Amino acid sequence: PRLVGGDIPCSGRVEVQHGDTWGTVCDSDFSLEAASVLCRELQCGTVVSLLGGAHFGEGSGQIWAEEFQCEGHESHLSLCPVAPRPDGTCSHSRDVGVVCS
Repeated sequence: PRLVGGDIPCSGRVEVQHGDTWGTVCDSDFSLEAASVLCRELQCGTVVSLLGGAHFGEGSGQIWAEEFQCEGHESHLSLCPVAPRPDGTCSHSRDVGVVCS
């Protein structure tokens, strides 16, 4: 994963790679536990905050169609169980962001 658009490396819009392309994550779909896994995986410590409403700017391109249903203690987002997001797609106006400690 990566965080993009922050003034420091450990804050920004969440983007996660699938194959050759990157996808953003809808703020209806991303829990504090998934954020905690992301912050750990990036060596940023722990989630302080989720930020909604394209706080760091909206992304472009794909938006993840599955939710990362993390328990919390996974070392990588890739080890979290996955599930479909609710009925429909989101706009990039809803891309989620994080501030890690």
